[PDB]
Amino acid sequence: APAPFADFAPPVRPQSTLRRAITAAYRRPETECLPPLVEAATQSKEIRDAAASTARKLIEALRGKGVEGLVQEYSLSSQEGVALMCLAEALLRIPDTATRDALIRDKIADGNWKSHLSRSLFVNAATWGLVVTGKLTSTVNDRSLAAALTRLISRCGEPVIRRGVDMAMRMMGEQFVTGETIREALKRSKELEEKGFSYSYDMLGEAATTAADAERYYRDYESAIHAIGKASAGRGIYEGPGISIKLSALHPRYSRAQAARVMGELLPRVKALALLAKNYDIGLNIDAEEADRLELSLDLLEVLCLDGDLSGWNGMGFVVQAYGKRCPFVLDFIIDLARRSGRRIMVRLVKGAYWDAEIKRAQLDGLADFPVFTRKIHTDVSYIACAAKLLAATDVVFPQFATHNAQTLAAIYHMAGKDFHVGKYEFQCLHGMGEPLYEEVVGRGKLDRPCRIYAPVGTHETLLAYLVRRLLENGANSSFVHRINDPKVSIDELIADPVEVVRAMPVVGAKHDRIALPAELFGDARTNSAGLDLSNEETLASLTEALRESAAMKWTALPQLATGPAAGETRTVLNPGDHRDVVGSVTETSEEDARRAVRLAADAAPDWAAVPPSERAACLDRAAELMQARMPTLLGLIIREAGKSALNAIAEVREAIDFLRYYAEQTRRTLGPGHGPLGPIVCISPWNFPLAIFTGQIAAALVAGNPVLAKPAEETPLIAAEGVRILREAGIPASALQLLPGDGRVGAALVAAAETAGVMFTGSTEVARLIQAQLADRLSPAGRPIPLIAETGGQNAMIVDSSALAEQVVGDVITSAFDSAGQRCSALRVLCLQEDVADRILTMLKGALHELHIGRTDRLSVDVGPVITSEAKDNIEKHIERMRGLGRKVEQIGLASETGVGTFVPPTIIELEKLSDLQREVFGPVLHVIRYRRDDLDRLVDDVNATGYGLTFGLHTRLDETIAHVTSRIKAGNLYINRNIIGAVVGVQPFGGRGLSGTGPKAGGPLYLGRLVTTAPVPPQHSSVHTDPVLLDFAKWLDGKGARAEAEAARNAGSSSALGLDLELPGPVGERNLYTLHARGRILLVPATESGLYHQLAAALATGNSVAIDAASGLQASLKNLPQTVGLRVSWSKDWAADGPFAGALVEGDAERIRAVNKAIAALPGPLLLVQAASSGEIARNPDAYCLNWLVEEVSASINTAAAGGNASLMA
Amino acid sequence: FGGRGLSGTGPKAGGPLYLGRLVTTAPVPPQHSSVHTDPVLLDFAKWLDGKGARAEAEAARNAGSSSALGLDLELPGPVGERNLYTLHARGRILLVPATESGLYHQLAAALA
Amino acid sequence: REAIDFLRYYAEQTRRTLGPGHGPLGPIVCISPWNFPLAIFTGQIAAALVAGNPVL
Ligand SMILES: *[C]/[C]=[C]/N1=C2[C]=C([C])C([C])=[C]C2=N([C][C]([O])[C]([O])[C]([O])[C]OP([O])(=O)OP([O])(=O)O[C][C]2O[C](N3[C]=NC4=C3N=[C]N=C4[N])[C]([O])[C]2[O])C2=C1C(=O)[N]C(=O)[N]2
Ligand SMILES: NC(=O)c1ccc[n+]([C@@H]2O[C@H](COP(=O)([O-])OP(=O)(O)OC[C@H]3O[C@@H](n4cnc5c(N)ncnc54)[C@H](O)[C@@H]3O)[C@@H](O)[C@H]2O)c1
Ligand SMILES: [Mg+2]
Repeated sequence: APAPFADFAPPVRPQSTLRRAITAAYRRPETECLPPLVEAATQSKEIRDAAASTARKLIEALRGKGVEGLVQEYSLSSQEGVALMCLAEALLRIPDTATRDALIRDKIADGNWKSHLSRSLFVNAATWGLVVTGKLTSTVNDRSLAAALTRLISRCGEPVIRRGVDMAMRMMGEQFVTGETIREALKRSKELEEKGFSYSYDMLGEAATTAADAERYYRDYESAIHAIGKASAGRGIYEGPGISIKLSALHPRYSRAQAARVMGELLPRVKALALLAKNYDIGLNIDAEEADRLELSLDLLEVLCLDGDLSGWNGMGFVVQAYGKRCPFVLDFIIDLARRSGRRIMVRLVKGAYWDAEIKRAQLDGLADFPVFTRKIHTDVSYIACAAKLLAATDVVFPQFATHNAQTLAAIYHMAGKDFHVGKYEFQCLHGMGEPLYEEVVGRGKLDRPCRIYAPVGTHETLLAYLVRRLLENGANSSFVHRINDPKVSIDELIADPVEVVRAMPVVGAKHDRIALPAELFGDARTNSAGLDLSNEETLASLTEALRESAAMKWTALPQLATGPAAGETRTVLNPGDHRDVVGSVTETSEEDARRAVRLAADAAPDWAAVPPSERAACLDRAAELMQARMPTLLGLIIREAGKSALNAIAEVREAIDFLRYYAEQTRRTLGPGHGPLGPIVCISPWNFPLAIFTGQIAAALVAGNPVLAKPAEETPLIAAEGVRILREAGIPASALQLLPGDGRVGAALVAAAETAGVMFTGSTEVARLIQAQLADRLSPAGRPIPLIAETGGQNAMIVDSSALAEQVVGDVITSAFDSAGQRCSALRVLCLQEDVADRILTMLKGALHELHIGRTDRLSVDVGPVITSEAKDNIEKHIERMRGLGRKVEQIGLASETGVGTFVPPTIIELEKLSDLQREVFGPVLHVIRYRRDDLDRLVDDVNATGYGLTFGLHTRLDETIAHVTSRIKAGNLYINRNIIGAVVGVQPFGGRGLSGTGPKAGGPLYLGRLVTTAPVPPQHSSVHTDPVLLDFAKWLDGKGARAEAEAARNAGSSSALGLDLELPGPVGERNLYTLHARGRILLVPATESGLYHQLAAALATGNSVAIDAASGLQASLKNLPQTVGLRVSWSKDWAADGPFAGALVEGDAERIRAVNKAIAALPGPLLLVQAASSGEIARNPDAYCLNWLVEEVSASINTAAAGGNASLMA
Repeated sequence: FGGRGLSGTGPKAGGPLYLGRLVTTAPVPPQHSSVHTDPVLLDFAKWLDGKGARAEAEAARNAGSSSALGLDLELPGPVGERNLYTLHARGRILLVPATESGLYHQLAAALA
Repeated sequence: REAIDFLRYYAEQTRRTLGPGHGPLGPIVCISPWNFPLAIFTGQIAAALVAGNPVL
């Protein structure tokens, strides 16, 4: 039996002093990074003057010397230019030239281009938009482009099509790539090699998602090395061409979490390529990628440079990124490695290509700081400082200064001085971008310094995959290439010395003013929770010890009544991934003590309600600080008790911290003396988010002034008991928060107890239906229904069309379906693939499936942990075998023998024929796949809605028409565009669904606290200037019937309604997070009086709903001669169960009438209904008798606006 | 400029639909598109699909896409003013069909 | 000013749209009110003309 966390994340090798100094700088404050870089980058006034003159001379040459001319000749708008290039791209996909010209002449030019050209013409329009406009739009307005294409063809005919085709052919065959194949690229390299340039070839491709794709990239590199080495023909590593590789192309799990696989499987592949480069004596450069791959790549560089089989060859090269805070320390490590190995490492200094992505990633992960600078000028100073370090070590490394910035170039040219020989150092540039600049550098007639051109190689399909990066770079106002073209910027501004500009700043190295540190994402509202960097060796080493120590603690959970801990039946709590690992002990609550706890809560309710809301919120904030400080220990418990990986557990604790701080702030924004608490609230929580949802419900209830009976899931009582301990330490009195461990009997006994004033339930729909039935008997002392928040299961779909990027889709599907072994309510259950791309994506998906590591979760390398119990395993497996028995194709990962000691289900893909093949939620790692024809998209959305669930939903598309269509027709609470559908963030994606998925209001949203008090407050930002027009028609109808008071109340409801609220919530860069209020659907009205009916109808119509009115009320004659607009919204129901599903209900009557109706409503099939009831007298006295908060439906939508490959907003 | 009802047939003078009325085949005006698809059009297309009216369902989907209903633009003009231009439904269209297929095509155009 | 703007606007809209498949109707009769005696007069005529129609 392995000791817990004994092998959590051991580093590849012991960290040397030089390696440790790299790690120490990972997220160093920007003000601390800059001063040493300023000093190292300082040059004499003579040199600065000479560099400025050289820079000015280069820039004057640049300014003194395609698509734009085409746009001009045919008077094209921007959209027409983009549409034309998309058409040209499509026509070039026709291989035969004569066939293409015939299609152009006879079919395209003469009329309908649409009739002749499963994939939108405009799939790559974001790229062409960058080419035409210099601006990035993350999605494509495909209806605008279609109109523009029709317009331009009808106006200009075949000549403009011919010119667009020839332009696209030149750009895609000669400008974006040096050649389509390595042979073609080598042929086209001779011209500039004869002038003194050299080449490094980049076999374009995506990062590997599968073993097969990594093997394909390997054979592509190997074949390119042969062609390059044959062409090099003994010219050597400086004069002759070389190759550049990206490590992520060569292994599908290139990450620190999979370090052992990287060293075991990726390293030999790089070695084999390096051995071939050695035999031909060409350069082989390792390109630099995301910041969390930097230090991992150093372990590969170390082993390769120490491997005697590669000795005698100085061609191994390595990129370092000057925008990274570790860059000078990385260079110290590399220079020392070069000395130790005796290999003259070729070091390519770049500024860095992932800037926007690094900012977004650090914010999402809640880390202390960025791993890159945030002011562009800091990167420039870093680059020059690092060049000074490299130029002092040319005996042991070969510096390669990759830049298109003439000021950067000039500064280094003069820094390097007058002594030069080929092999001392070189410059580098990108094909088709740097030739103008370096034609003023290479050659005895210029500066007589060599330049190596980085040459992309690949077909048109491969090039379009990630061309947005370079184009977005050259279009950013900070980019030299953009500024060199901007007439509004002078040469003086372009030759400004960044070293002296930074030195003279009032605070040297201050963070960019307009970029939020992750902790400050929400500004003054609240402090963001902090995460942990699992790529940081210091963090991993510290976490290893804290996690081990957490496994040595004697975790217990006891019935913590107001009077003290109670005795009960005690049993062990076992690790679901290894039942030999005893995590702790739980004493469960007798039904007698559960009922006693409710009585003690009722007795203590006045004392807790009298704690002012601000001080209740202070308790929540103190609990958040405690959980943040205790996160490492909490991680260890969650990992072992609940089957979570370290990443899952960090997200779990962060979410609890965010709940505490969000509900505290929402309290400070809203709660006053008139928002009286309900009374004792029973909080019943699921096993699968055993700290986050547990904490969220309890915190909300407590901060609203209610004492809480906390009933955690029987599977996960320990982390629950620890959360209660933290809340009590933070100042929640024992009488206000009682913990009652146990199974559903304890939950049921709490729900049924006389003094229970409200219930907050998260769990299965079936259990919620049992609680709904138990509460249907019950009324408050005021004679009103006991409020129930019931947040339940999902049957969550993702729709993928042929414009989506397969690698992006597969990553988001793998994460959404199999993270936490599918044991998220948000998990992806049904993937819907457009038929034209289904086979390719499915093959990639199955390949990615088999790269997952399943096992006990106290190892960083484990991706997918166990299912929670043997019963859950049996239920999931029964479903899989039923599907297999029907002949459906089933793909499963093989499980390791070690899983036998726990309860594991392998990640599984099941190919279905129809969405109706699924019956109920299968809460496990089981992804179902269905295919659809594009014309059937609307019917597919119907099919998704038809399950009756409505929790999470994903859409992958680049096409605005498809976004608008799908998002307007889908009925789900949490929408996600071009991203995964999991990990909703508190106050950013307020979380919760509709139908069988929930009553609402959403947890982590602004309507939540208002449900836990007798009179709901007005939430922040909660209003709408829009008035429902059917409500307005009804108010006029009422005035025509003489019902003057009801017409006034109807108009007031129309104004009070927040239907149409449409907000963007603050969050991370690279994402737009939207929150909107919609109609719920059809509301069941059960009136008793005419005026009651009018008030009910006004409330329902003002919030956008239709209604079904109880025909047994006998009030038909009160609604004669309705306007057709109102009649369209009104039906009469004799059999309520036949006319559903409803989305809520309004009831009028005395207490016993309300009780009877509530029993009838609870018996309706399908979704739990949020019921509001009032007496006739209450309707007359209280305009808010029916609260409009609960008659609208919240919808959250999260759009990944970086999905096109970059962040347009941050480029400015 | 131009109105509806007793005030005009349209298209508006000084607007982008105007010239297209004065030729036998109207062009696609500048900026004339919409990403929104009428939901009743979508339901009509599915109904046509179920009946096997394949040409008509295709015509309906094409009308749904090329319709500029929902266009909502800000036009360039002076500072201190916002000048908006939007395309709404006309209202109720009189349909005078002769054949079943003609009626389906008329319905597609009107619903879209 | 309005007459000038009609002229230049329909000129530009023509440059943005009209090609060989956008055939003219033929003779167009332009009947105008007294109250905008140059602006609407010019606008209707200019549009019909630039669309390729002779005007009465
Ligand atoms: C595959 C890969 C590749 N590589 C390379 C190579 C070569 C030869 C070259 C030339 C390049 C490359 N890359 C890219 C780089 O990095 C960059 O990006 C470019 O180059 C640009 O730079 P330049 O020319 O220098 O320009 P400028 O303009 O001067 O600059 C720009 C830059 O900056 C920065 N930023 C911006 N913004 C900002 C910044 N920072 C801070 N803050 C702020 N706000 C950035 O960086 C930009 O970019 C590459 C490579 C590799 O390998 N890796 C990488 O990463 N990259
Ligand atoms: N909508 C959401 O936000 C959300 C979030 C997480 C999980 N869920 C759902 O939760 C389910 C998985 O969690 P689970 O397995 O712990 O759910 P569950 O329904 O099996 O149990 C949830 C809680 O109800 C209690 N319970 C069982 N019977 C009860 C009864 N008769 N009366 C009162 N309480 C009773 C349990 O002890 C537990 O504390 C999934 O269906 C998942 O989709 C929903
Ligand atoms: Mg259960």
